[PDB]
Amino acid sequence: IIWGAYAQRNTEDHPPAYAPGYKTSVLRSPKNALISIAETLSEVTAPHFSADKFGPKDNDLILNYAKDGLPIGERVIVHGYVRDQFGRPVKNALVEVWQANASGRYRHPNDQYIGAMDPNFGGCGRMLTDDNGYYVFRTIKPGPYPWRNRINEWSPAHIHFSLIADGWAQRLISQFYFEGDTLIDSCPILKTIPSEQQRRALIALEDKSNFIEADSRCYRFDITLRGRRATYFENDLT
Amino acid sequence: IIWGAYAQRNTEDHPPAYAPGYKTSVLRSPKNALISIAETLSEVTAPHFSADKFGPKDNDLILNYAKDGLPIGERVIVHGYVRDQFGRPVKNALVEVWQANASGRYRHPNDQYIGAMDPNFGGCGRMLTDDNGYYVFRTIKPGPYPWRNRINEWSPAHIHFSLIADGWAQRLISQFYFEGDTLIDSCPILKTIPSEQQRRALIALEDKSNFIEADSRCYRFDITLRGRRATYFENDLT
Amino acid sequence: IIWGAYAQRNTEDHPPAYAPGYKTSVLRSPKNALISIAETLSEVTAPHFSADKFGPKDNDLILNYAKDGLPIGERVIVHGYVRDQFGRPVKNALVEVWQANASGRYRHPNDQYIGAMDPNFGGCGRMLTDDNGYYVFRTIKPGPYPWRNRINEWSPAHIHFSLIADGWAQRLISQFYFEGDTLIDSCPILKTIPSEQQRRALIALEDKSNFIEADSRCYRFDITLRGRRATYFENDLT
Amino acid sequence: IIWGAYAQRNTEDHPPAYAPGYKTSVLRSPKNALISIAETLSEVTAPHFSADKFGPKDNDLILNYAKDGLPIGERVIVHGYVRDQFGRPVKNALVEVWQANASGRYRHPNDQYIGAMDPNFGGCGRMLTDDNGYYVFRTIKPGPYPWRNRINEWSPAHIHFSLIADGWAQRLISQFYFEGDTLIDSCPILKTIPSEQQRRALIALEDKSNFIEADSRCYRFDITLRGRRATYFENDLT
Amino acid sequence: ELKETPSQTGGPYVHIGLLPKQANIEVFEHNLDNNLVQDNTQGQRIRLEGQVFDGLGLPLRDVLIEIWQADTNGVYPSQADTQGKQVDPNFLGWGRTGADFGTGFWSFNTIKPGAVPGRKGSTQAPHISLIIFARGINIGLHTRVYFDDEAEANAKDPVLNSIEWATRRQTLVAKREERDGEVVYRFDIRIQGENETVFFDI
Amino acid sequence: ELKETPSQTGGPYVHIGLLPKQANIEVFEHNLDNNLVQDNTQGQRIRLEGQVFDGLGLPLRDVLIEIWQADTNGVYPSQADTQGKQVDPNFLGWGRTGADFGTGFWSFNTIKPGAVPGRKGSTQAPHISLIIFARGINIGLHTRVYFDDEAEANAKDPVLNSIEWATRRQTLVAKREERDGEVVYRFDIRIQGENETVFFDI
Amino acid sequence: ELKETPSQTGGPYVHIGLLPKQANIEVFEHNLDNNLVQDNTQGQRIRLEGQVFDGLGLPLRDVLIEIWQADTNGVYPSQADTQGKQVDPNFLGWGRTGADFGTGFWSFNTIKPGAVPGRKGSTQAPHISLIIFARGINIGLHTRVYFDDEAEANAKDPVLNSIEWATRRQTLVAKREERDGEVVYRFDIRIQGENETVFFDI
Amino acid sequence: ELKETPSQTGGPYVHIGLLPKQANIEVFEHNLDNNLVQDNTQGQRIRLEGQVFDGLGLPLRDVLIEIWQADTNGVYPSQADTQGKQVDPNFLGWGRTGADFGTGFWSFNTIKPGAVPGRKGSTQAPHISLIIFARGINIGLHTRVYFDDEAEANAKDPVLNSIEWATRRQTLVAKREERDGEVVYRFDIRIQGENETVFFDI
Ligand SMILES: [Fe+3]
Ligand SMILES: [Fe+3]
Ligand SMILES: [Fe+3]
Ligand SMILES: [Fe+3]
Repeated sequence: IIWGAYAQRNTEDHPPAYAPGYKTSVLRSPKNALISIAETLSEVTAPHFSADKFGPKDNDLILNYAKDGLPIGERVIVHGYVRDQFGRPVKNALVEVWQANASGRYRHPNDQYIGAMDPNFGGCGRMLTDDNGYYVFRTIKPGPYPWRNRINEWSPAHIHFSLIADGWAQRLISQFYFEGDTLIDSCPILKTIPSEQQRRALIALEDKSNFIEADSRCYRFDITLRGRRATYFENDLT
Repeated sequence: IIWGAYAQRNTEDHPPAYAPGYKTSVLRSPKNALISIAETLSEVTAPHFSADKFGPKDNDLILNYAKDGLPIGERVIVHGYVRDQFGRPVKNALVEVWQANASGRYRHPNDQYIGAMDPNFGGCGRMLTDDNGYYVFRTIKPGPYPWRNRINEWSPAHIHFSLIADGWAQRLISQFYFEGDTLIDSCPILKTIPSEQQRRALIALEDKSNFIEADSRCYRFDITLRGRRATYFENDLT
Repeated sequence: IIWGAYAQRNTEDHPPAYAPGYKTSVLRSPKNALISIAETLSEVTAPHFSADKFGPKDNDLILNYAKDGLPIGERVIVHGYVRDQFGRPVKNALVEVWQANASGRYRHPNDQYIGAMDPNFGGCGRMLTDDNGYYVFRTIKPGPYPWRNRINEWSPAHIHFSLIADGWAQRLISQFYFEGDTLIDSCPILKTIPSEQQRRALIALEDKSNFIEADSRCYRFDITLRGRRATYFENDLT
Repeated sequence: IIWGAYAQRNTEDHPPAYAPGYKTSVLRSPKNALISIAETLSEVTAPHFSADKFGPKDNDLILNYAKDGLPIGERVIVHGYVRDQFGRPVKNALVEVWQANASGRYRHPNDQYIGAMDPNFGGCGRMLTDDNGYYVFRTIKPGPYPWRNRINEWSPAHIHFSLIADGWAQRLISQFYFEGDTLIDSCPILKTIPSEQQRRALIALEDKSNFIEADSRCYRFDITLRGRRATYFENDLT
Repeated sequence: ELKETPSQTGGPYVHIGLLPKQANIEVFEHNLDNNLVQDNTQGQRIRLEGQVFDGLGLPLRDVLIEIWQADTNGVYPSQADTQGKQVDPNFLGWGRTGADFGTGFWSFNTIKPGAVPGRKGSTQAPHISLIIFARGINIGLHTRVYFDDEAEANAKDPVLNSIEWATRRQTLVAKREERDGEVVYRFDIRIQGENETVFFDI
Repeated sequence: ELKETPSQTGGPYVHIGLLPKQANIEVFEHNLDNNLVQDNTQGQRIRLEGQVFDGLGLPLRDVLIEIWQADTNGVYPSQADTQGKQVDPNFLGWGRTGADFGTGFWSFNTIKPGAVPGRKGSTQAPHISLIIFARGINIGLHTRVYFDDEAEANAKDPVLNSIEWATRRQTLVAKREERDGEVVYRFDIRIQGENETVFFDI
Repeated sequence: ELKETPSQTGGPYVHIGLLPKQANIEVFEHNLDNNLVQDNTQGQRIRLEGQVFDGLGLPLRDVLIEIWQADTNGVYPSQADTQGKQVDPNFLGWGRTGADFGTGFWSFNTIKPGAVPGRKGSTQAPHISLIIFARGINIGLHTRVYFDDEAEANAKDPVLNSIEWATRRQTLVAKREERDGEVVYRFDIRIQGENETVFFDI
Repeated sequence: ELKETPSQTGGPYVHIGLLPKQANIEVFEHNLDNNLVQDNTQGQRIRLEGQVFDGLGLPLRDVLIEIWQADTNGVYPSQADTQGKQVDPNFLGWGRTGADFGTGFWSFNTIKPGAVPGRKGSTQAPHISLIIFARGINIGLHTRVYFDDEAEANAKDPVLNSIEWATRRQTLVAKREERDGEVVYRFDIRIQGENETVFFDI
């Protein structure tokens, strides 16, 4: 199999850069259209991260920052599969996540909300997907976060994530929400995505059969990245 | 106006005593039918509690147990109206509430779940409704609670409540849930209630216009108690 | 009762500033997003106008400018209630209105339409709402007004209005239309409002039971302003 | 992969123990609720049966009891897949089946129905599923069986089956029916199952493409057992 | 018209909100309790005590109980009482207690109530109204406590006489005992089984 | 709950209903105007003036402006003011004016306001709240006017400090000038473009 | 995800498919039975016997029983056992029997099991897992058999201690007897009524 | 077929998950950073630095940047590189940094890359691929960094030549400077406005 280029990004499946309802995008969006290019080796390659460097608790947000005790909040496991748009598993991709604590408070110098900080929660983790494209991490369900877009803006509970996989073209950062949160229908950042079906693609589902008795609930969330086409005739990449 | 008896309790609007899906009800439910009686002064009177005895933080679950700092979790206000079945406001009724903390952990000697205890949260409050039947309290949204009915049973997030009002016949204890929690459809205690419309009567609604910017969300929850009929002919109570 | 801030303005319930179909908005709309602030005393106070200064015909557009006779046109009464978003009446609010005459002609130096001027009609009035939030004025139904947006633009018959009430944050200017006018579906100013339900909120309804025989028809039009939340815990306004 | 416990049995997907329409369950059902326990090694292990001990005709109910000739009746093949609730194949599970002959008569000392016995049919078989979870056996389609629940009770044609697989918790006995039998809607044993979708899960489907010309018809029937969750954090089993 | 909010069990941690001291939660200055006798309270002091038993004959060690009763003269300390009589001013008429977590015993320090008017000119025998809440119990169970030394009034009581299975009336009669000078009434409640206590829909 | 009535532009004839004298309509005996100083009004008299510019840099010659402000001691003449202080009794706190149809200049004769309490114990710098209505403007634009001679208070003002792009704070500072003994503050508003005036959602 | 296939009673002819010799059907060369002791099997030989009683106190004469247990050292002969220990190689760990059609007695010839690790580092007391299938029983009933001569280990067993109604724990303890040199454990099962045997959802 | 998961802004706290040390979170032993030069790394060392500016000409003080590039010989350290050449073994090819919260400056210590094959037998000029993430940015913005001392190769580069508005090509050329013996390339990015940096859809 000789791989050709990644399939084109479908711009209609993503938010536009300019979205006036999300106020900070007004001065941080280009006025010019993006210039599309044909892919080269630069766009189809990406770095490799070895599992060797990762600590044992890197995917355990419940324990990786715990000092005197356990963090306060809802114990949950999140797992799923990362696949490309042709359904092939994405192997050894780097997944990085970050989130607020159970109060909706972020451990960051620029976050000053009155929701309490948790001395035993950090809010960041990472993992590499396995050969089936599978990932799993454990954490505290974050609380909804108030912010100033309009003065009384509230985002639904969410976990931010980032993926670095096989090709630079696949580079992606997004966030997922939890099934049933009523704030999902009011979030102006979620509303930058044009279609309802793509908005639903960011919702992690309750996975009741995988709950662990007297311990933790579980959410199922799959991620889809751009995929490469196979070449059977001329190979123009190089 | 001369008051007669309370309207009959509609047994079809409540759970039966025997509900085998809620296991502990099997040995704690009478085998005999309840004996209905005609009401007397004993059933239509009830005690009076004076506001004078209540502390200033009795309805503030966020601060009434706080020692070194604030409790960890989602800051929420819950408010609503208590009315009788004829729509009249219930004045000066005693409302008592209790709940688990943000981890789904109760501050009780018999609760041993691994979800962390919060040194600054107690989980109980009380208030008297005002002359319009209105009540308001503030708290931390509780986390869903695991328990052993079937081994992997999980109840949705909820706040337990109790009402002592004008007549002993009105005496009631129940609990409310928060709009959108996906565990509501699986709870075997909620399923003891026969009809769907009564199950929905225990769901507190998101009240977005009453959210307080960069501070707290808000839920709206109204309670309905049995009501007394007015008498215009013979008064048989005495 | 201790009042806190007004509920946030829901920007999705109003027209955007930039609406290219309404041509003059293109150079008169900010390019930057509005900066939301938390309210202070400046935003929750407003002036008080005494009824003492108002003339007896100030709410009678049929007679307040009449010199030699009555104005030509359809005699109509418009009445309604002004309430805040929580349904509370808005007491002693200043309502000012202005409109074109029966020909669709405005009494203004910059209006040069061929529709005839009426020597007995001025086109402006004012009133204070009463303690129930009620208002009533009488006038001539205005005729639809031609203008140059596209060259053959016609607005439906309408009356412009302005409200100054309890808090500066409530400050509002809008206009209402009359039920059934076919031009309502083509007006580019009405189309700047995004949702159909908000567009319908500007339509005054025929109020047949309040018509006065052999005298005047009647329209019913209610106005809703932003409302203040009540505070039960910390009062941060000051 | 480190296996944790089997997922909880969903009691709502099975018949209750007490089902008064099936008369013998009235004195053979516990009055107490079942006591749920957390699983240990005892619940997740099970015996292993070697194929070596099985005879060549053990899954051929048409020939395994044939002495002077072939049994009378409809020649049918039944095949399918046994999977766990997560869709993984169940390998080397012991499947045992038993049924009445073509007259609806069982070869058992306690069965005295007038439907004729067949000297060449026994009515029992067994097999081990293969590595894909696949099973196949051949038999005579049983006739519907009359019995005394109400005096004129008739069960639809069916084959009883039993599974012993990987964990004792998976232990199961049930029965399947044949597509289209009109007695399926009247069977009081089938009606002990609460939901319609679970009742349909016991119906074997006609598999026309697998019929063998001038020989035998074929039915397709898949079985689902409880499945084990995988563990990625603490392993509490031991 | 509105439907009554449906009942749900109080559950095993009902002490947190209703008897915090029992859950070891000190949050309130004034805690509601099981002592209805104040220093100037009129009437004869009595102790009411017992256990609540489940269908296996075992005590509920997580049950919460409340009682509502009239004063010594049969007047309720409630604005809904229509007798036109002055009620004892140092009497709440209500108390709440929980069974001991180890033994299941519960008790109240109270006063013996006076007779209260029944319907249509009748007179009810002295009684205490009692309600039970606990895990496993979906709707609080109402019952009444009568006194064995009021045989005469009990025989004529309208409510007891409205129970048609007469052998069941005795389950509502508490037994008088005298512990070292104190008058104690023992009232055990049996939720299920033989001698099941009568429960009312009031 | 109800939704707020949606806003619509005031349009080019907004003078008819709000400044009839400017449209040459004499109908009212008492006309609301741009003079907030009454004979006994306390404080230092100042004139506030400027123009409103569109995206081509041209003045809006049909814009209507209103201001709301506190008295000389920082008290609002409104029942909603909670300071518990007596407000100047000869001060409305509000005025309305329209730009001249030929030049676009607008002005108000008013008083310089005193500092008003901000949230959570803070103190706001002296300011006037101002709103703009005109054809082309779908929702009135709110902004604030601060004074360049109050550098010290401006630097500590909560609202100005909540604008994160600091170069934009200066658009809200009016310039003090002294025309023949009168104190004049010049405040030009630029609706679009370079140096666009900050507008608030209040 | 898939739902588990629903259970259905085995019915009265369950012997045909599971114990054909009892239904007088000779079809298989190797028949599964109730003898778990092979010649080289390690451990102390014991006989387990009893009857199963319905709600009228009568024996089920059509019940089928199976047991699953560890070897003498507490290791299960299953690939799912994770102890890293060698299991007795001459031990299946499972057996099946049916009650006698006339008397209802059932029995197994087996070995007394060794203690097996419980969860989180605990140790379970010796036990045999047992399941019951019969006409009238819609889902096989799981229970456990403990031994009365293991008082010490029984008192500390995690499963027995997780039954909160303590009087019910004794129904899971079989009685040791010694019939002519043989060790016999009698375990009667009572499906309904007084002394109803504890059944688990495993 | 599946649709790509939609992008969402990284937001202002993107440092928590991607540069924890910058948010003052010590949780990992090995932290990804902005230093691509290891001791044995081949090639000429260079520093790449600049600021990112918004539409008001102000620096983004919360932007996160990543670069991907080839080694000194123009080979990518990725299994997807098909040149059949050995890549420098002490080179990751990638780094991540965040702008300083106070000044907005960002930088990387890296190596100058060698030329990489373009499509259909062409040769691309040396370049670094760069992506920008920040609050306000809904989808990471891709751009490329070329070097002003590679005039000759830049003029023939396929990607630069595919930008039809030729005046925009210069925004992708970084300026070489020599700070005290070190080679520094300054590359400022202007998200909006005059001299807006070219962004690609790759
Ligand atoms: Fe976030
Ligand atoms: Fe609870
Ligand atoms: Fe108009
Ligand atoms: Fe059968």
